[PDB]
Amino acid sequence: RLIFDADWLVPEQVQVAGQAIQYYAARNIQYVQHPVAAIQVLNVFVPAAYLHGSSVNGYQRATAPILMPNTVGGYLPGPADDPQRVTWPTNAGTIQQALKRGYVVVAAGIRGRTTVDKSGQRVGQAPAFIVDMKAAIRYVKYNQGRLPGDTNRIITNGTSAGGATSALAGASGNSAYFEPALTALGAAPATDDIFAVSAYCPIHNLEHADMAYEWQFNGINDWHRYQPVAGTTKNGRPKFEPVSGQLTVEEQALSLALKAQFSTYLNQLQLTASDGTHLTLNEAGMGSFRDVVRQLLISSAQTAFDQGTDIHKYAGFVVTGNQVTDLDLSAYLKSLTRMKAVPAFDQLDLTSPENNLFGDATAKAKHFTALAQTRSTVTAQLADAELIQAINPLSYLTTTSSQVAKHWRIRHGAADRDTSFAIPIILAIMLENHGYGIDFALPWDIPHSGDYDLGDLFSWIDGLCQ
Repeated sequence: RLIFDADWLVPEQVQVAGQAIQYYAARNIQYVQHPVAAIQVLNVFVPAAYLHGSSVNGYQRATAPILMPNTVGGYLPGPADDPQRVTWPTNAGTIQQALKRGYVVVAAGIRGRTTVDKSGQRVGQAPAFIVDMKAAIRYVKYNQGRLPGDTNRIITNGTSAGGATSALAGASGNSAYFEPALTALGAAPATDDIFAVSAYCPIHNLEHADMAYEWQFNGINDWHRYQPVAGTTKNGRPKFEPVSGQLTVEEQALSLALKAQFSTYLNQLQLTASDGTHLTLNEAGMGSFRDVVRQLLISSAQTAFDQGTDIHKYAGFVVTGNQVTDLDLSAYLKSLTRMKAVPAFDQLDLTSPENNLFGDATAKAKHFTALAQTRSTVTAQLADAELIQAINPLSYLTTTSSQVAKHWRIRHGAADRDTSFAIPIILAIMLENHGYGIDFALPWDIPHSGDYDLGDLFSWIDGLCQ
C-alpha cells in the first residue's frame, strides 16, 4: 500500500513565454492509508527528461530536488497544486518555473481549520496541517526510487500560514509528538526530516505574536485592513472591502501591557550576536534588538535604492550620498500603518483565524495565551500548552527532540504588516544561533505574499544542490 507507480505519470505540457515545458503528471494520489478528508491527496510533476534518462539544468532523475509547496493560507485548507491550476489559491507559476528549472514537484493537499470528516465533524484544526505535511513527506521518502527525484533533497515552500507549515516541517523532523496522529492516518513507514526550508512571511510563534505586534505598533492607534466578503473576482479570489478603526482606551491599555511584556519574552530568549553577545530590549522597547530591526529595514531600503527603486514613499529614512544612513523606525511604522487591532491574534472573543486554528473536537475556537484567556469576553478554554509548543518551529531549535533541516531561506516583505518584523527576525537569529544555515531578508515594499523572487529562490536551491 502507498506504493507509487510510475505508470500513473502521463505526458503534459504547459506554455511558458512561447516556450513549451514538457512534463509528466500523476494526480490525486492518496498519501495515507486511512484519510479523513478528500483534500488529503497529492500531485506529482516531473520534467519530461527524467523519463528519457536525460538532464535538465544539470539535474537528472536520480538527483533532482523535490520541491514540496503548499497552498495553505490563513490556516485554512490548502488544495494540492498543479502547474495548470488557475483557481485561487495557487502557486502554479512557481511549479511551471520549477519544472523548467529541473525540479520534481510534489504538491500535497493539506487539511485546514474548516475541514470536516464523513460525519460533519471538524478534523482540520491544529495540528492537522503539519500532520498532513509530514504524511506527504513520508509518502515521498517511502517511495524513493519509484518517484523521480532525490528524496534526500526535499525542499518545502509556502506563504503566510503556509510559510509556518514549511518552517515547522523543517524544524520538527521525526518528532515523536506527531507519531500518534501519523499512525492513526496510516502514514507511510518512513522519516519526515527534510533537506531545506523556503518560507515566505511565516505566521508562526502565535503565542507570542500579540506581544510582538504591540511592541511594534503601540502608539499607532488607527488600524486599516481589507476583509474578504461574499463573491470572488478573477479566478476564485474572494472580493475584499476596506475596513478601519480606532483602538479604544482599553485596547490602548492592553497594547502597552503587551509591548511591555515583549521585552521580558525577547530578553529571556537569549538571542545572540555572532560574537555571543545577548540581544535585549529595555522596559520601553528600545535596545540592541530594536537596532537589528532598524538595520534590516535600512538594508532593505539600500538594496532597493541600489537597483534604481525610488524609496521616497515611506517616512523615516536618512540618505547621505547613495547610502541609506539612518532610520526613524517609529516614523516608518506610522507610515507603514497598523493592520490589526488588539490583540492582533488571540482575540478576546475568539473570532480570529488563529483562535479557530486552536479549536478542537468540542470547541470551535480557543485562546492560546494567558492574557486573552484571563480577559476573554466569551466563555472559552485555553489550548493545550503542549500543542501550542508543538506547532511552534522555535520549540525545536532550543531542544533536541527532532532532526532540523540545515538550510533555510526566509523572506518577509518590508510592507507586510500581518505580523511584526520581530517574528521572522527571531526565527532567523535563533537558526543562526544554533548553527543552521539561513538566508534572510525583508524585501522592500513587498506586501503579505510569496514566490515573488523565484530567480533568487532557485539560485539559492541550485547553490545547495550543485
